[PDB]
Amino acid sequence: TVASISSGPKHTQKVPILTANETGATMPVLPSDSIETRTTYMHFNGSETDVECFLGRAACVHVTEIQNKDATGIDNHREAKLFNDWKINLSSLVQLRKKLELFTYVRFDSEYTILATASQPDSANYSSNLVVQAMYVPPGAPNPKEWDDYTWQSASNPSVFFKVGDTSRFSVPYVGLASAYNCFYDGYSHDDAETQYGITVLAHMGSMAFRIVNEHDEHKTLVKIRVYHRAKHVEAWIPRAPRALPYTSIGRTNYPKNTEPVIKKRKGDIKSY
Amino acid sequence: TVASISSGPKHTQKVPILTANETGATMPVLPSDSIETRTTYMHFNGSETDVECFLGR
Amino acid sequence: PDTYTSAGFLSCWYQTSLILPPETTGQVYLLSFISACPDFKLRLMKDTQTISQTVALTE
Amino acid sequence: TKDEVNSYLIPLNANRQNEQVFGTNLFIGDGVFKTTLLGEIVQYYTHWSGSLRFSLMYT
Amino acid sequence: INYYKDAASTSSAGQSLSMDPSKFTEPVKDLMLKGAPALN
Amino acid sequence: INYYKDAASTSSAGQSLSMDPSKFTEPVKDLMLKGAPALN
Amino acid sequence: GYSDRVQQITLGNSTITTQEAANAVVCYAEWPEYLPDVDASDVNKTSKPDTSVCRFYTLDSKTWTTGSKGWCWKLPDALKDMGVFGQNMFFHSLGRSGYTVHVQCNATKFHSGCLLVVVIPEHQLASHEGGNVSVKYTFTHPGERGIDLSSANEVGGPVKDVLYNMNGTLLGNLLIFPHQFINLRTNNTATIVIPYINSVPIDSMTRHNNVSLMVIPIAPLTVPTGATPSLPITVTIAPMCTEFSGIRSKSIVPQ
Amino acid sequence: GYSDRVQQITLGNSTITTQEAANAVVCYAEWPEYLPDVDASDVNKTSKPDTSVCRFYTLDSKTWTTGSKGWCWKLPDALKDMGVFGQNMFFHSLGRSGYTVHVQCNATKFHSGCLLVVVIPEHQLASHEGGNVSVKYTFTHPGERGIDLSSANEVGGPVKDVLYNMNGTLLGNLLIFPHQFINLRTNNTATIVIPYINSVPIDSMTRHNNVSLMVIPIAPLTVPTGATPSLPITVTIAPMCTEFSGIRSKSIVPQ
Ligand SMILES: Cc1cc(CCCCCOc2ccc(C3=NCCO3)cc2)on1
Repeated sequence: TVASISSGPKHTQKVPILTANETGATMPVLPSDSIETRTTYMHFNGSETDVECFLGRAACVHVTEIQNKDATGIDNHREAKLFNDWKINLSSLVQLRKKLELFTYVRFDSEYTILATASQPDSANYSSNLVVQAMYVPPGAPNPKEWDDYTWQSASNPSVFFKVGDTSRFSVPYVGLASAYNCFYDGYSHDDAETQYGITVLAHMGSMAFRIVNEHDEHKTLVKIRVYHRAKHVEAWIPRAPRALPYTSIGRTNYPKNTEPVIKKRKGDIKSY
Repeated sequence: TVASISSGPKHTQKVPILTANETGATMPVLPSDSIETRTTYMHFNGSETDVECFLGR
Repeated sequence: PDTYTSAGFLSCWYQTSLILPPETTGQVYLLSFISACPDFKLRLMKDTQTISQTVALTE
Repeated sequence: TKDEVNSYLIPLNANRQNEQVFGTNLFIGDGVFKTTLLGEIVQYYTHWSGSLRFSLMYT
Repeated sequence: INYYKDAASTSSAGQSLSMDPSKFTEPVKDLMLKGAPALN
Repeated sequence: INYYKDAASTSSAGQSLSMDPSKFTEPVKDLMLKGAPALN
Repeated sequence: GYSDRVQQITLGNSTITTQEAANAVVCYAEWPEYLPDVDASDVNKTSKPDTSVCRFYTLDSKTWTTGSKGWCWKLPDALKDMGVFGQNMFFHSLGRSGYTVHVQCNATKFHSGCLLVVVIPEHQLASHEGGNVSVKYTFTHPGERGIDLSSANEVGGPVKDVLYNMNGTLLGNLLIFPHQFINLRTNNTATIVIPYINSVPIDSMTRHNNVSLMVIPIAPLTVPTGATPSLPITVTIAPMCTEFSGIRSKSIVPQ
Repeated sequence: GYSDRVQQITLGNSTITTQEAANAVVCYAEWPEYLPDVDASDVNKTSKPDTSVCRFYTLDSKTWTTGSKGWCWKLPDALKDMGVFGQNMFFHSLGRSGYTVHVQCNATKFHSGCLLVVVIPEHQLASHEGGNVSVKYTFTHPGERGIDLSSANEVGGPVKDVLYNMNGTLLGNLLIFPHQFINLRTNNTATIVIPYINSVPIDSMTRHNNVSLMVIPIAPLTVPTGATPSLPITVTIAPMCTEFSGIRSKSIVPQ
């Protein structure tokens, strides 16, 4: 492939460099339209800018935490982090978010990796070996109430059991209801006067719930869960302007008030170098 | 596979929507027996409702 | 049940009216059934809210 | 107020004109539908799509 | 590839792809045609 | 070799090697030739 | 003697002529088309009013002055009240449509000024409150009036800050969306053909707008000496290939 | 096992079933069809909303009692407010349509009574004043309510005398018009298909009604002993092959 062809002096009536940008086109002008060039080859394919590659590496999408401790006398397991859940979503952590929102609709399979590490902040004789049981709880399924409810039987709901310190990995097909996931949605769930506006209405994909299977030892053990997400088989439509201001909320476009100028001011003139 | 065929106005002596449930049958009535439909395809096989799948986790 | 995803309403009204023969009286009833057309698709299995338990059963 | 054979019966009144016999939304996973076999199976899955067949038998 | 000798040890079965509701939806002795009168 | 039955379980896809910027760079209704005048 | 410059668009019972055009943009290089069966889901036959809905509606005019910040209309909202298009809209459960948008602004060879005319698919607005305040319905359904980016923040309304496109992105990059400029010195109209863009084959026309049309002054209007300091901008829009489906009772929407 | 007796008519998104029909009449043995070019005059392409206008509208119910004289509806008037049919009607300059009329009245094998259901092309009414008094507009445009022949003379209204068909002809000869009887002992519905009948290819839908549908008790209703002495009669009507042409601003009509 040639990156530049050889081109010499020109004295024409045919001027490729004068255009009318009002038309909305970006005319494909090249170095050889306005200087004299020599042949050179590309030596490159643009492999690593493919959208599959761009969205295809694992990104941290969520960090939560649960603890193993005596539940005796706990009136609210959920509240003691005896188990915890996560209202699945991919917009909470914002590094991966800016990348996805370069597109309007996106379609992909997900590969999740879940790393779990334990901490024992206060005096323990040892490190126990805990098994985590993260289970997927889709919309309209008995949400779990204690850390050892019938829910955890999970007879119809996919669940994975792995050890703290290890990693769990599995992959979920594209579960969207439509043909693509909306990265943006300028609508409502119905024409009410006070119903929420955004995608949050849209992208209610149910939540994920984690717990330790082990009963309690004499000390307490903090287990912190990190969920990583990798898109595989990516398809993206309609590019948009990149995010400039900071994010404030999952699912709304809102930016913070009295934010700071995002364009760097010159130290000098327009004329400055 | 078609999920619905195209069907238009009807003025018949042949009424598929009147039945006698006392017989014990569930007559296979479709949208196109009582409204005007357009063609649409199924795009789906019913894979995940197979009993092997239902009892297999 | 979800809003965005909601499916409508079903209602039924007298078109003319029920008329009983002589020597007859009172209310008459309709039985109503529901089944799915061959059209139907169900996906992404999960657990039913329709059954739960507090201790394991025994014999 | 307690489950009874009577909640399967939709009553009809003689001589009423213009009026409404019954009404329901179509959340097949809840409400009237929920205990029916259809309702009961739909609840093992997260998503549904398709046509429903609703019939009324007169008695 | 089965690594094991016994049949019980193989993975899940593969979709019936059988599907015939008529034993349940139309177990009537004399065949009913949709469109023809139910009771003649 | 896929070891798994479902398509979601396969590795990343392989390069589009599609690449056609004209839907974005030249969505004009009447075709513009480089070198010819923009507005005639 | 055909110029890129003169054009005629006839759609239904209405025709537009421009003698000073700058080509026309067809979003993503695709022209509006009806919904194919292979893509269909709802089993209902759809209604295609054709020429009674696919004609040109001219919205009420705006006034560009030296202080203008820009205006924003949403589709199909802007047309919610135009003739039979609008009726169909409130009466069917689902509908789908593409449009031809023609923005008009003429001046003289002594004026200067340049407007950006851009179509943004799925323009989800931001609340000026920050945090996770929502933008109420009425605020994102201004109707033919559209939203005036130089109007004041209101409560439950969107933010109207132009350098941020009403969503946290910079004005400068709006050029990645199908758009055309109106530079008084060149141009006097902008025309964009919009194909139907959605993640579902057909949708509700009232709970979801699928494009915002935005006209933004970028090089300020500068009139000749002792000229009146303002110009009107007019927007005319025509639904094209419209289809409605799931007819019934007639939606009632807030406010 | 097909009987003349059971029938199903599906039109648009609406279906009617009758288990006690008496065949159906198709006026003048012709079925509604669109307007051919060879017969066309107006050069405008017409709009054919199809399934959104060609469905069944059920008008409000009437009550047959022993004192009833008969009721009269005009078309397209009776439908002037039904869904999108009506909108189209007020919004185009010209329109054209055929209809399926289904009149319903069920009783028991102890009742007696017989209604005449007739369609009269160009039913010009008479003033009860005599002379050359006219019948004002409002009076001949009752809408879905129709005219109740047992209501009182009003001023500027038509005469409501049944033995004279509201025009100086005898009830007995209405049988020369497409018609069907509903005899409680036989029948429970009447169905008539009306092709478009006019001396022009397309006309105005508001200044001219082209058929009156008339339901007239002829053998008085007789209920079984100690039965309630009345039965409701319901009229459901569906425009068929409708076409509208010459779209614009939306007619404003008296009252
Ligand atoms: C955009 C966008 C991204 C998302 C997330 C979609 C992923 C589908 C649901 O995700 C899961 C997560 C975990 C499990 C799980 N099953 C057993 C253990 O974890 C299953 C599906 O939604 N919208």
